[PDB]
This record gives sequence, C-alpha cells and structure tokens, in this order.
Amino acid sequence: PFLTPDNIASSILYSTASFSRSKPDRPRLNLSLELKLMQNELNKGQLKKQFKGDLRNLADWNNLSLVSSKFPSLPITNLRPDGSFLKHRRFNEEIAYNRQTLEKAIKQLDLSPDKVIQLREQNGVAVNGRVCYPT
Amino acid sequence: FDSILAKSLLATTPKEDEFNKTLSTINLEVANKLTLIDDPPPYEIIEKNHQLVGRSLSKAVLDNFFLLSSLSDNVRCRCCGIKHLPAHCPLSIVPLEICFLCGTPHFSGRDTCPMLRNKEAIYRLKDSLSKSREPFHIKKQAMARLNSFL
Ligand SMILES: [Cl-]
Ligand SMILES: [Cl-]
Ligand SMILES: [Zn+2]
Ligand SMILES: [Zn+2]
Repeated sequence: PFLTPDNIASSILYSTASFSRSKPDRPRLNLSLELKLMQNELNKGQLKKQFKGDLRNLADWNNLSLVSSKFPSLPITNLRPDGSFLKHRRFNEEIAYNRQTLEKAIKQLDLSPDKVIQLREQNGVAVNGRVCYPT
Repeated sequence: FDSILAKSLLATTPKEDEFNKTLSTINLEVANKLTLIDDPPPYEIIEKNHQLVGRSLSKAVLDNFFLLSSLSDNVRCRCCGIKHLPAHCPLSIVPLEICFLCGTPHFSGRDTCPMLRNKEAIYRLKDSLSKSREPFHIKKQAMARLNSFL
C-alpha cells in the first residue's frame, strides 16, 4: 500500500535503524516522540516492554496523566500501560490527602446522591501487592 | 483546600466522542502552520485517537502540538510536560508516523517492526527489493539488512 519500487530500500533501512547515543538525531520513525519519552525516562521504567510494539499500545496516556497528577511523588517510571504503578513511599499519605480534598470538594459542589457516589468510586485504589491498581 | 488538585479528583477520562482523533487531526495541521500525508491493524490497540502520518514530524511541530493543550490553573502533567485539562493528555492524540513495511506506527529498530519477525515475510521483502528502482548501493545495503535478520 505504501511501499513502491522507489522507497522500499529506504524504508527497510529507515525502519530498522537502531538508536545511537553518539548520533541520536539520525532520522528514525517517530524520533521526535522517542526523544521526548527518553528525556522523561519513560523508556526505562514499567513501560519499557511497550517500546518495541505499536505506539498506540504504549499506554493509556489519558489515565496515566490522571494518576500521575493525583500522586505528585509517585515516580512516573512506575506507571504501567493500564494506569497501575509500583507503590511509592508516600502512597499511603497521598490517598489520605486525596480523600480530605475530595470530601471538601463534594461539600462545595451541589451534586446528587448518585453523582456523589461516582466521585468516591473514581478514586478507589486496590493494592493487590507491589503494584497499586486504580479504578 | 487544594482547588487545583480537586480538578483531578473529579475528572474522568474523555469518551469516544470527546478529545478524539478529530482533535488530533486539527492540532496537527495547526501545529504545522505555527512552524503531511494523512492516512485512514490486526491486533488490539489501546489508543485509537492518534492521527497517523506518512512523514516525519520535526521537534518543532511536536513541541507546538503539545502546547496547544496548554491550560492555566492546572498542574504540570509529568507525562507530557504540559499544564492541560485533567485526564485529557495530548500524548493520547499525538500524531504517529507509520512504518511503510507494516502500515503501523512503531520506533525504528531491529525488533520493532511486526513485518520482520517471520522468515516468510523477510523473503517476500527480498523479492520485492529486487524490483526496486532505487540506486544499487541502497538496494545492496537494504538487502544485507534483511539477511541480517536470517
Ligand atoms: Cl504548559
Ligand atoms: Cl539494481
Ligand atoms: Zn499530559
Ligand atoms: Zn514496521
């Protein structure tokens, strides 16, 4: 579909080139994005597994960001593709701070009983073990 | 009371009709003018709101793309580095460049392309490569690259 007799050789080399710390700006697929995630060290943590497959499978970023903002001290390298993460030192203390703020929020908000339950359900964390699984 | 942190506790990820591939297409072309081959997968993909492209995206296009989601009165998302609406991260709509061998977006490397994990597929590319009109020294260099997988 996208291969022709004028780019097949270039595509093979362009798609197979390996990363080189000495020459990192060498044209490579999604290089700008790869460098952005390397700078953030997201290639060396609990997502390294995904950096050899489809980029649409790296992680559910809408949720990874929602979790990362609820746990400022949670090392970002702990987040997993689905939103889970390796429990961090200040985990127990942050859930505490999140409930207080949540309850205070509900007070100021003129919600409805069904809607109040959801907000409390949204921030539930099941700590099965080394990993913490939210929602 | 932490007003900003409250936003994240009340926030819910967007649905299929919000923050979708439509915004990926829009922000891509906006980001491009602030400084493209748009395309329309036999496996499950988590994120479906990525506008796929057939050309490289420079660091400037990509940096501008992420700034378009910038929103005040929000904490710095430590994943993308943008202060954006909670649960609406631009990494989920960033445009992705496809590999012409498999038609899927992945990083360049030796074990990243799904099309180069089966000897039958590599041979088919070797046969195709013989019909290339590209310079010989490139076809030679590419032919070796395929053989290095065998
Ligand atoms: Cl910003
Ligand atoms: Cl030739
Ligand atoms: Zn983000
Ligand atoms: Zn590929």
